[PDB]
Amino acid sequence: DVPVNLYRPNAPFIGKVISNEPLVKEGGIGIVQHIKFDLTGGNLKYIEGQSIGIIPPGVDKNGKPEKLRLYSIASTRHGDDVDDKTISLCVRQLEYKHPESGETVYGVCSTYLTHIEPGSEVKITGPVGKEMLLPDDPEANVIMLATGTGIAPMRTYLWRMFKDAERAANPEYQFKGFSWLVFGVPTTPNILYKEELEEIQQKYPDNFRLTYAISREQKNPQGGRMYIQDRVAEHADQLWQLIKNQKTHTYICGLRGMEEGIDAALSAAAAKEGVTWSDYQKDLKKAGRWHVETS
Ligand SMILES: Cc1cc2nc3c(=O)[nH]c(=O)nc-3n(C[C@H](O)[C@H](O)[C@H](O)COP(=O)(O)OP(=O)(O)OC[C@H]3O[C@@H](n4cnc5c(N)ncnc54)[C@H](O)[C@@H]3O)c2cc1C
Repeated sequence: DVPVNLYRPNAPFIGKVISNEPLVKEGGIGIVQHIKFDLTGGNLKYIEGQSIGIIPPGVDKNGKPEKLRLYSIASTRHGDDVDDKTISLCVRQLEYKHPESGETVYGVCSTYLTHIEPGSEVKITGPVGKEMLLPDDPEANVIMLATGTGIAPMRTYLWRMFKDAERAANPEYQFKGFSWLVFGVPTTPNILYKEELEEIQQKYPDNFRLTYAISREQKNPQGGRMYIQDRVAEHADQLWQLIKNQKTHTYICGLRGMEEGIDAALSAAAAKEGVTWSDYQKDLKKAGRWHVETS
């Protein structure tokens, strides 16, 4: 019943950009844009936790057409306007100074996307992925560990769980469990979707907990900059206690090099009860309750 590959690279769906808005506020590091595309005219359907491909125009340095780049869907299946007519992405402009000598490098697809104008036609493929799907059980617990744009799939979950319009549109899913997002970014201006995330926590204090790891504004107990692995270590016992529930699911996105720190913290917590985390975790993965998507 899960939609998959309704459109492929050889015959992509040609969508139209509706809006391209900045998510990084003044004083933040980098550029991250929220881009919404019109899906009318096609049959692209999708669910929370999936991704779509974007095929940028142009050729690479070898003269070959550019290939698709995958992006985690940032909107629920109904789209940001809950009209089942759009899809949104959370795109960071990739930019890095080339080693040994000044000159900055700009990622092809991400720069194309972050600077795209409303009305422009875009080649879209997908949806893709069955690794980050949300359980249908409204009483499940959901732990979300994310950094930067890794917030994308989490937004799809949280919006479906807590937006008034979503709850009205999803009679079959009235979330009543507990969800906890631990979000790591460099600055407060970099907290993507800050206002809406905090709105949700204020409205659902018993169903949603929000924890930040802001590196340029906070220090861990050792004096270093605060990162997501530090927050997990800080709340290791609480997280492990939740993970023990047969209905708890954990989602990780964007922790390229944080996963090891995460496991170290949970391992120490589980060890107190004579449990080897690495083994317990392997079983969670097999059971489909430990979801990971890092790149
Ligand atoms: C499943 C999945 C989901 C994703 N979701 C998102 C998302 O939601 N938001 C998002 O912004 N991106 C996401 N990405 C990443 C995205 O697919 C692209 O890889 C990213 O946007 C950069 O592509 P680009 O075309 O702009 O850069 P490209 O032109 O393809 O260049 C990228 C290349 O530059 C090089 N490079 C990058 N950084 C450095 C560095 N610091 N030092 C030296 N070389 C470097 C590497 O060789 C890398 O392959 C996701 C990826 C996957 C696989």
